[PDB]
Amino acid sequence: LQVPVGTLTSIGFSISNNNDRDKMSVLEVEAPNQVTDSRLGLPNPDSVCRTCGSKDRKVCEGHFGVINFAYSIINPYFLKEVAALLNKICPGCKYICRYCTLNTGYPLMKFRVTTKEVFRRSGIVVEVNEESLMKLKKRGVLTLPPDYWSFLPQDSNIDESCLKPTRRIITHAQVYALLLGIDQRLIKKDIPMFNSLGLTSFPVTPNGYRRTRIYKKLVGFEGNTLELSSRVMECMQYSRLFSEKLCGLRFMKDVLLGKRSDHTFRTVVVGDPSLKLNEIGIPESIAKRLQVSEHLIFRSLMDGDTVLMNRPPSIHQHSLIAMTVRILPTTSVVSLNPICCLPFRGDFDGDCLHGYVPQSIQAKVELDELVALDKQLINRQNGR
Amino acid sequence: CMMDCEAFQILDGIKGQLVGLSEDPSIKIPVSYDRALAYVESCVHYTNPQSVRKVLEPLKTYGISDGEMCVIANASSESVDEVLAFIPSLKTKKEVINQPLQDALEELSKLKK
Amino acid sequence: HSIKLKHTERGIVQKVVLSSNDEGKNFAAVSLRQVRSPCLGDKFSSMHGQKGVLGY
Amino acid sequence: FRNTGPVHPLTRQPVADRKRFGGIKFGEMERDCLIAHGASANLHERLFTLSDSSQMHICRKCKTYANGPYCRVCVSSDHVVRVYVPYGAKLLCQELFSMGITLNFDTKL
Amino acid sequence: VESTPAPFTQACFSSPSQCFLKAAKEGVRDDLQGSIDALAWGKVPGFGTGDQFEIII
Amino acid sequence: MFIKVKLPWDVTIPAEDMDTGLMLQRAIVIRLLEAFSKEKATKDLGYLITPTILENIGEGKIKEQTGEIQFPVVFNGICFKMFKGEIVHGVVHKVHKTGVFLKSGPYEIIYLSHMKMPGYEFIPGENPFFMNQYMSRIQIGARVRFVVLDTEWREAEKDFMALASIDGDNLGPF
Amino acid sequence: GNADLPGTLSRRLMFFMRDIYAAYDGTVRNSFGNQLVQFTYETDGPVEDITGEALGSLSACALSEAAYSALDQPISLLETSPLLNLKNVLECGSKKG
Amino acid sequence: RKTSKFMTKYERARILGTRALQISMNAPVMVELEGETDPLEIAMKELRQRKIPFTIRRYLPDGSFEEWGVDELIVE
DNA sequence: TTGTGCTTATCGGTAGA
RNA sequence: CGAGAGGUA
DNA sequence: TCTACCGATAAGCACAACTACCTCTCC
Ligand SMILES: [Mg+2]
Ligand SMILES: [Mg+2]
Ligand SMILES: [Zn+2]
Ligand SMILES: [Zn+2]
Repeated sequence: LQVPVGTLTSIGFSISNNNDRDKMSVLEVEAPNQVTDSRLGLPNPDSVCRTCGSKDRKVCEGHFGVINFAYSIINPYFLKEVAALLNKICPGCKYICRYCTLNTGYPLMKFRVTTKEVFRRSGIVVEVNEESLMKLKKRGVLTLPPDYWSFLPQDSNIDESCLKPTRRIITHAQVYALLLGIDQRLIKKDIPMFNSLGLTSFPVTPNGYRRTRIYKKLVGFEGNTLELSSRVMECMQYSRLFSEKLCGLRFMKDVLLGKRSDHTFRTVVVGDPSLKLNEIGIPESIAKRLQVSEHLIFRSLMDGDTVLMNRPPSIHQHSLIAMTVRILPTTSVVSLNPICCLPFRGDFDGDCLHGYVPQSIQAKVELDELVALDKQLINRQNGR
Repeated sequence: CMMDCEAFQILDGIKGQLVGLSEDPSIKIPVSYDRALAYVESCVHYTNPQSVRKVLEPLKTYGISDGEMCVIANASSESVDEVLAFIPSLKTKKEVINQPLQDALEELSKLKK
Repeated sequence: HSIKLKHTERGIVQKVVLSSNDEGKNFAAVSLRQVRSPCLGDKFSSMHGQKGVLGY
Repeated sequence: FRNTGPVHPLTRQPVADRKRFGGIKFGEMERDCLIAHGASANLHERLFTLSDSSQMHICRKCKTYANGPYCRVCVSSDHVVRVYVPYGAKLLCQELFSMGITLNFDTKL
Repeated sequence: VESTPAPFTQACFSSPSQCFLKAAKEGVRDDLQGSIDALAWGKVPGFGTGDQFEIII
Repeated sequence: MFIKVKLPWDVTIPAEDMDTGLMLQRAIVIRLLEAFSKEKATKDLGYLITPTILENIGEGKIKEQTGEIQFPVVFNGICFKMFKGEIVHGVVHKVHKTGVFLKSGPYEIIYLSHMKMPGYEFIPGENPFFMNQYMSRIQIGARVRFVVLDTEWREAEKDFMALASIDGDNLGPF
Repeated sequence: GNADLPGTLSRRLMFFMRDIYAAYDGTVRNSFGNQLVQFTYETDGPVEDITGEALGSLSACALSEAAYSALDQPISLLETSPLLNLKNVLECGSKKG
Repeated sequence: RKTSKFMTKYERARILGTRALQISMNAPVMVELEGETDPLEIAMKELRQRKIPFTIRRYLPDGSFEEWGVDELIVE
């Protein structure tokens, strides 16, 4: 049950497809009435995980599950590319024809995506160019020909819309019909990810990673394919990376950029000219509870150890100064030489200094060789 | 490429080097030594150079693959009907006459006193 | 269950007050007192915007 | 002051509650200053060792993520390596997979 | 212009969702050349300590 | 199929014993000796006992993990692949009503099922079961040759278990 | 009242200057693709060992210190504002047309 | 070749840390010890006596690398 | 409350064959 | 667990 | 003789507006 250790490099990015989604999901359940919160959720009210060993939410990761539909739906991310492609290629000639010659009285049509303006659905809607329509009206043509929309195959998913005879919404099934007959080379150039077009499944986040009501709404098998895409788009926007407090850039800052560490202390600082410039006064009450790791397993802090002191905000590199710990009979306060207040740009009126205690021996060795006070005697800003 | 002889000789070197400085600061394994003692006592040969040369000699003058020659040396058949019934890959062929094969078996029996 | 004091909770019990509303929900209040002698890092202020902490 | 304490339920990081155990935030400015100083062992400890230490298994024959570790894309493989990444990286990978992005990981060793 | 892709650093700069979507659509490959990318995945930056190797033998 | 195929390793060495540059090879050989002794198992390669010839050693890479230094060393060793179509001998250890035990050395345990030998009947009139119906007496200690079948393996132990069949000619002891 | 501008400027300058380092060849390289920025560091006093230092990070820190210290100066559009002048100088690509 | 022939502060600190880690793991010291109990002091003595058997491999931007030694380099 | 981009989009607006 | 108001550097 | 791209200008929509902490008070 042992595995080797290797480094990680060259991270790749790609859009999820059906193969990876159906191969990475373990014990995927698509039952509408079953939440299946026993093989993928760690904080579930159960004894242990059915796919891994018993743990305390520290050894079992978050298993993924993907629901299965009964048909194929185009990925919402590629809708713009499909709409752009359909605008160029005429929908009745399959070339780069009644729709190609202007003398047939057929006005030019444009494919575009509507966003919450008509039916609150991000789909493909065909709109007749009003400029061409106005020219036809001047010629006595008040209404479009009845066979204008003969290129759209009949779809059972179509419902009562009654928007206008000039504007029609394309169902997901009709898009594939329009794509049929188009050369593969032309389609590949417009859409690189040809394999990821088919979206027949959607993964569900585990309970450990915490969004559930919408997931339970989309698992129910029902018609109205124009609503499934809207539901998928709505549930995808509930991700923490999308902007709307822990969301978007704030999530990145709070998770990956800024992190909290152990073996740290924060107390108020006062003046003590008796101590040396490279020494920091740590009270015996706090230093006794602070534990360090030394090879002979945790001993208390004592004299000679180095701590990384810092005053927020760290406006320059001289705010990080490594000082030797000196035990003082005082309590609940730290003391340092008042001359050393210049690098920290801080007074003594309630200013608090938070320090960091290294644990590994190498970090201690490199701390007093580069970040020590005697190594920062020359200011890097001006050389003085 | 050790069938019986040179696999036994290298084990003798292990025994010869084991008596010297038997005390080891690290751990030891008794399963590996048991696998060598209780498997090498199946079939043994007399001399290493003469046996290997007489085994590899038909490998040069006649066409036999490495896998087929290894499995026929471990089995050590003593007739012509036995080899034709063991290996199905040697069935329905006329590349080598059975009489030279009989002579080869005689040489194998001659080197084994 | 019971409510326990945290790491920075201490004092001497002064009074216990029990009360309830018309809905029947009972309430309990316990007060803890402690004398705060001036420590070495206490902050003091003046009447003219002079603020600073104790030094020695 | 903090030596050992509870972790946040979402991300395996110390909680910002002084009453229970406390926790000091290692912000971006401190990281930039430490980079300017050049101390890499201290920075590696403040972000991965003492902040959040986790493990991740990546298949070698393919480029996927394996959950002992097993890979359902292929047959049961005997060549699966373990990488040491912070829990934040795993959370970001899970978020990307949920929003519809699949990541491919390659291992040099 | 420099032909050096870096989706992770750009996402950390601003608008991570849009940058990630663009990277996924383009199918770019991030080599983790930046220091922040290495730090976010538990790797040394490579500027002061990390650009040399200490071999005992 | 006992071809000496070379196989490199990445054995690590603790920092407790790093000295004696004139005789550091003693620490190197004992490090690789405990490397394959701790494993002592394989999936489809076989087994190894002694590192006869050391081909070449590489530069020792270090890591900041409790003072450990790896050593990329490649060498050849003795192994055995149970290829299909080989007549291998074995010694019987015991006998029972089902699953006759057969040991081709302590490296593996081979079991013989009922549908492997010819038509025979169990003899319960004595202490050990006999199969002398076809004029052949089999007991413990006698070497019997048979045709090797496909070998199986486990998850933790990964034993080289297989099936024994006496369907071939020249059955019984010789 | 006016403190977000120095922080934003420092962050955006650090995101540009944190990837700059000097190589063993004496040239100032970049982390992305080993892009060459400067063939030789100025180094008016050339008695130094900067073959592995992060020059961009310390330059960004110095500029951040200069920007933060400008808060004491009057931040005024009518009379003068050293911080706003520094921000306008550091922002050239935005000012187009 | 094409090297400044000087050991930088970062390399020196990394070597000292590695040597201190090795010493803390019960490793014999090549240099004689007299009244010394801290691993850092022993590492400093070994570095000053240039008798520590470590090799430095410096990576160049083009992809190549150069292998040096502690005794080959000079300290200041 | 502004500060930059970013994409429509919306009219002309010129050549141009 | 979040949300809203005050305060400290 | 009748367009095919090109240009100037609203327009509507987005993201963003500093760090490290401590408090109360509804949920
Ligand atoms: Mg003051
Ligand atoms: Mg102050
Ligand atoms: Zn599980
Ligand atoms: Zn795989």
